[PDB]
This record gives sequence, C-alpha cells and structure tokens, in this order.
Amino acid sequence: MIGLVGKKVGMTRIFTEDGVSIPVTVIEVEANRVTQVKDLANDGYRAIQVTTGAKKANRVTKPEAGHFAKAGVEAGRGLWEFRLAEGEEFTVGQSISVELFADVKKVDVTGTSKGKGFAGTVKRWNFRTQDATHGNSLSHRVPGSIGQNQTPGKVFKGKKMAGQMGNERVTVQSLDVVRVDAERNLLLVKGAVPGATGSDLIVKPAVKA
Amino acid sequence: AVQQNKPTRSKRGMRRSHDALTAVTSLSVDKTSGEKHLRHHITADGYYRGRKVIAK
RNA sequence: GAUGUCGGCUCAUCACAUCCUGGGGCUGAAGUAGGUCCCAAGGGUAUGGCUGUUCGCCAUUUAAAGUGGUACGCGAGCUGGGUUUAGAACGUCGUGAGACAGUUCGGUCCCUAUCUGCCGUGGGCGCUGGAGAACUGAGGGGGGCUGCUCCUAGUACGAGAGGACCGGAGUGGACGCAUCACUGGUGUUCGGGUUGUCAUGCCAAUGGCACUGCCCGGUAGCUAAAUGCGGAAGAGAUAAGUGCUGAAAGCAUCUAAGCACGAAACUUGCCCCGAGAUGAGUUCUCCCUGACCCUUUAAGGGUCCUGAAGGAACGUUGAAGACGACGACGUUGAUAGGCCGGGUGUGUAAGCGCAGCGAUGCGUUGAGCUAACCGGUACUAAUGAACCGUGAGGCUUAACCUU
RNA sequence: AAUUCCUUGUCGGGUAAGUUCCGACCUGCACGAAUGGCGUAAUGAUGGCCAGGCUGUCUCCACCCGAGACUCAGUGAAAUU
RNA sequence: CACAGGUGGUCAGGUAGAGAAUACCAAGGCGCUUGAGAGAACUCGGGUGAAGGAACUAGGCAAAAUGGUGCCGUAACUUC
RNA sequence: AGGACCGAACCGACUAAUGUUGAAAAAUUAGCGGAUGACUUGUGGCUGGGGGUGAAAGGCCAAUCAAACCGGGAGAUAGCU
Repeated sequence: MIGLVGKKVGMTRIFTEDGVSIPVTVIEVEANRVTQVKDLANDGYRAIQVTTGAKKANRVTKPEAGHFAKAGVEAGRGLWEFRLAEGEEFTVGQSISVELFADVKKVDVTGTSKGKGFAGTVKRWNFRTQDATHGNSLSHRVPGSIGQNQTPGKVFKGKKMAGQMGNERVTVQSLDVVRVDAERNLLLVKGAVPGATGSDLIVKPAVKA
Repeated sequence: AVQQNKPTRSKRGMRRSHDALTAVTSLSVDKTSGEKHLRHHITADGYYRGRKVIAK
C-alpha cells in the first residue's frame, strides 16, 4: 500500500521484558497531507502526492504556494508521490497519520546515504591493499591493473574505480516495526536506516513480504 | 605521458572556453558615505553600512 | 632508428568441451551412494608446508576447490626470487684466453597523461513565452552462491546393515548494502600523571621544548572486529526431457493440424540511474495584458516607458563537498560563532586551613577544567539595495466557441 | 658437497605438512692432498636453517597528525609533436 | 644556480650526563625569498590499534622489540 | 700491553625508503662498519698513455679508460644506412 514520509530522529534501544535489547531507529512521522491525486484519465497512472512538515512562508515561492493553495493545505518541506495499488482512494487535503503502519509488521525504509565524498577503490569497492613493504613503490592503495593487453585495447564500461561514494538513494528492506506511537507521531523500526540524523525518510510496507 | 600529435589552436581555444573571468555583478553604495564598495565589505574610507568603522 | 620476459601481487573479462548448485534419459538404478550421456554459463569455485617456480607432492578444509581464451590478460599498475651483463668460486672442458643452458654467493626496474577508454563531477546550449515543482519509464546498470541441523520418518526401500524422494522449519559460511543504539578502535582540538631543562623576579602556581617528550584515560566524528538487512517467492515464454489426442501409413506414432507440463539460463518480479528518450514526454502551479518611429515590410530593426514570476550574486553555513555542484539560512532570522543550562570525559583544581621535622596526607571537594554533543538564547555576523530575466508568446491544417 | 646429471637419491631428525636445513649411507655423472686435503676456538654489515621475544609483514585494514595533491593570487618549465 | 653536497686550522659557557653523545639553554645568530585557503582520492614522513601473532614474503624486507648502572649468576666448546 | 672492547668527532658505505625532467650528472632520511691504526688529514713533491699506479676490480690516471685528453695525418675507409 501507500507509505509515509518521516524524519530520522536517531537511534536508540528498546529493552524487552525477556532481557533482549532491540536496536531501533526512531522515525518522526508527522501527518502527511495529500496535495494532489493523480488518476489514469488525467495523468495516466494512479498515485497521491503528499507533503509533510512546515516551511517558512517567506521562503515559499509563488508557484509552490499556488499548488498548496489549490489543495487547501499548509505548505510542507517537500513533495513526495506514492503509487496506489488499485484499491486505495484518497481525497485532496486528507491527512494520513502514522497509524497506517499499525498492523504492517515490516517496512521498507528509503533515504539518502551519508556522503563519503571522493572515495578510493579500497573504501568504495573493498579492493585488496597491496604490500605495505617488500619493495612496493608508491602502490600501496592504488587500483592495480585496470584491463588486459592490446586485444581489448580499452577499459570496459562499469570498471570499478575511485569516485563519489554515498550521498545517494538507498533502500533497506524488511525492517521489523518495533512500535507505532500515534500520540507522539513516532515509528520505531529495528535496525539502522540510510542517512544522517534529521534527513528525510520514505517508509513503505515491505514489498518482499 | 606525452602527446603523440600536436593539439590544434582550435583545441586550445576549446579548453580555454571555461577560463573567462566573471566581473562583479554590482557594487553596493554606502547609505551615508555614498561611495561604492564590495557588498559586505567596508568602503575605502572606512565606512560600512553608514557606521564609520575605524578609518585610521 | 627497441612490440621488456618466468613466477608472485593487484585488478580482471570472455568461452563452455560444466568443478559445485539447477533440470533430465539410461543403468549391471532396491535404498543411501554412484556410473554414463543430454540441457544449463545465473552465481559460486580453499588455506597452508617445500621450492624462484607455473607445476607437483604433502597437511587440513569445502557444496565445489572446473577447463581454456584474453601479447602463455595485466611491469607508462607493484614486485625482481628466476631468466639474462660486468665480481668471485666449485665440478667439467681447454696448453691458454675462456667456456658450460652445470652449480654456487652478490648484483640501479625511469616517465608530471595530449588523444582513445574508464570512474566521478560541472559549464554551455537545446527541448519554441518564461518560471518553480512533482512525475511517466524508452533505455541502462546492480543483485542471483550455499552448508549443516531438525520435522516429515527411522516412514518408503531393504534379509539385514543402512536409509530417502516430495514438502516444511530453524541456524550458519562467504559476499553485498546501510548504520553508529550496543561492543570496540582511533580521537597530536578534552582531562590527568610524569622525566630533563628553560622561562614567567622568587615561593607557590603555570607555560615552552624534548616523536603529541614519554605515558594513562577519553567527547564528537570516522570506523569493524560491532548489528540490522539482502539473495527470494510469484508470473511469462522455454532447453534437454515427459505427455495427451491424432492422421500421413486402417496399425503404431509427443506432431504433421491441435493441446498440456518442463531448470539457478531467457523476459518480468527486487534495488539504483534514467526525457540530450534531439522520438528532448506528462501533470500541477506561478508570472508578464505599454506608447511610438524607420524601412530592403518581415518570425525585421530602433527609441521611450516597463523589469514580473523567478534566478543569480553576496553573506552566515551544512552529518554536502577536490573545485563546481547539492542542502539550510540571511533580522518578518537560530545559519554560524559566542553565551546560558545540561550532558560527557577526566578524577577531588587553585587558594586557604589542619597533621607531619619532611616528602606528602586530610578538609573545603566528586572539586576544577571540559573539543566537534544536547536543549535554549539575537550578544556578534548574515544591510536597504543593485544585477540577470520582460511586456501575452510563429506558420499550416482539423474539431469546437458558432454540437 | 660452493663439486651429485639422474634427483625433491635413500634413511633418520625437525614440521599437521620441509625440492631448503641438520645427521648418516656411498651408486664420488664429474672430491682428494701446498692451483693444498681434512679439522679448527675466535672473528664476519658473509651464505643456508630452526627457535623464544616482538610486532599492521599478514588475516584486514581503521583512525589520526603533518608535507604535497585540490582552490585563489604571483612567477612559470619539460620530454613529445 | 642565491644548488639539502664538498672544504683544513683555532675558540669550547650553564643544568643533567662518563662524555666534544643527548635534551633544554647563555653569549651570539637565525625562521632557511612565493604566499593565502581547503581538510577528497592517491603519494610521502609519522602516531595509535580490537582478536590473532610471520598465517606475509624469494627472504621476518620493513616495522616492532632489546637498550643504563650495581649486585647475583652464566653452558657446549676452546688455541686456556 | 693490544692491526683489543663499547662509543662521538673523523674515515667509511651493509640494508631500506625517498628521489630518478632529483635539492644532488650517486644525494637525503632511519639504521650500519672502523674508530691507537695495514688509521685518518693539511701543504708541497714524484711517477705519463701500450705508459703510469694498482692489498688486483681491468680498478684508477681531471664527471672520459680492454689503452686519457688536445692538435695533426684527415675530407682515414665505409661492397653499409
């Protein structure tokens, strides 16, 4: 079914009465307001566009304000779309709370991974480090060979090399839903999720099931 | 390590297409002193936002 | 008028004559376990002792430790033990200088990347008025491994010994992604102990230097050994193979018409990129509703007025970052620093008093100090402006306003 | 064997496993007595081998401190073609 | 070359120290003739490291480690 | 007493890294050897090219050595590019 947009508050632990410590990531899921409903007739597919949080009225551009005004909802920090599974009906301006995850038991969490910047092959691709001694000359962490001889006189596409690492969309699948606190708009999921504290997270019911 | 052919003057100009300098869009004017200055920088006479910062 | 070699290291990529896993026929296939052939290249496919070795033998693992191509892949990527200079010996040959594809000890491995290629990241213009967002998904990548235990069941099978198919459950190895709550590492920006010496007039107390002087701890961050998750199920069309009905050929026949099954391969399903997809797409929202002149009179040029949406620039900056970029904020403000409170770390500061001849001990006192952390706070800096971007957006045709 | 081609000779020692090493054997391809033979304490930046200690050499790399690399201003090369 | 090289003699303070070693200083002399930022890969020179401890490798290369004075004690072998 | 021992100056150059269009046409850094002697060093002198000198490597003889350098024979010769 549809998902929700939340914020990564941080990580903590839940102590069970049986003596087990569950590592949980706290996700703040405020009410998600439906800003637009897309249908086959007009958009060619079924989905709902939602917003969450609050944004400075001084920093909301007029094109954005008009979009929010049409839906009759307060502006949020962004817009996200969720596809509808042929059985979901929503109306513009509807508020979706964290109670939607009451009986899900497993969710998929998507976020932007921490940015590692320009990373070497050792860190990025787990390349094996060459000898630190035994005559090695300025080639301790270098990639090594990157191809074959004249026959393929070129480096193949997709070759694992150094470059930007992290700061990209990442999804972690099948995370247990430890707790759903509707009063505090909190969602506790066992384990870690991508992104740093305060980053946006997209939570959907597990697709693998 | 070194070129096999001499690059052309056309190639040299193509590489330098990104070397052009950018001029300051505009200069701020002090409200009281009235002289031009870089934005968020003090004027040549020691003024800033019409406060007459140290000018010794 | 130079295409550097054996082996090792790093990094690979393809073939299938398949080592493992998967699907099958036959069996001198009871079962378990095998033999042989067919299909199958998705993924996976040991560490050590000896030796320069590849190889090989050996030790011990594994579901398996596949065979080959790639300048016997890979030295403008590393190595230099071997081959293959000059030194020096042994055996051997020669009268001798010397020699051996015999041995033995020793013996300089350069290159700042122009182009192609590849990994990343921007600028320009385009997409036909401009602008801010959210998308569709043509297409392209990633991923695809598997053990053991238990139940079914000591059942089928078998004289016994032994011991399943099918199906289900749990828990691991290797690998991959993310993360820092826990366990830890680091923590020359925090605290303390301590040696030598110099200095602050001296005592006391501190600071400099000696690898952070040497050390003991340790915040945030980063991080693995730490802890979460992943490989799938399902669907479509099939390979080998198994069939149903059924003639040619009164029979038979899986095939010729027709119909049904069938694998980690194929197309999907999962994850990521993605409209420069010039075939430049879709949706929502926002902004601009002047006056004249010239003429070679048209998608023409020029002047005056106008300058929107928005953008950029500058500033404060970020768990974003080589630089660009990207994100937050700029007084109608918590963006950064400072400040306040707290936490954390270190471990009872200084001063004074007491006890002691003294080194020290004790009280004040879990004191003082405390980075990047948490919660707050306009004290400082984020200035009014200026700048870019315009003024309703071509032609043809069709249906509607004027079904 | 600094000498042995066959050859990683055979046996023993050391190791879970030893083409090296050590001790014997003698079938010395092709040792041998001043181009010396065999021993030899001490000595050696000498060759080979085995242990204790020690460790980032390695399993398997992580973090940190500095100098470059990166950006800005000034100066301003080279091989090659 | 205003070049991390080479170049004989003389002078020889303080504290610690066996010392002309070494550390910190006196007299005296210098900061080495591009700077300013940033805090990526990678290279160079260093610091620390969980568990293991030569499994690395041609080879313990490199690194780590040992390190002073006094007393006790000290094997095979030996040319004593 | 000692071509004795440890270890600075001094004289050497065993290992590694760096550098290799270097700071340097052989050095730097961390270790390393000798360090009263067959030691080291200043100044001056002598030995000359088929010659010198050589604790012997074909080493050294002005960054040149299986026959130095400079000038000359000389436009050696080149069935080769």
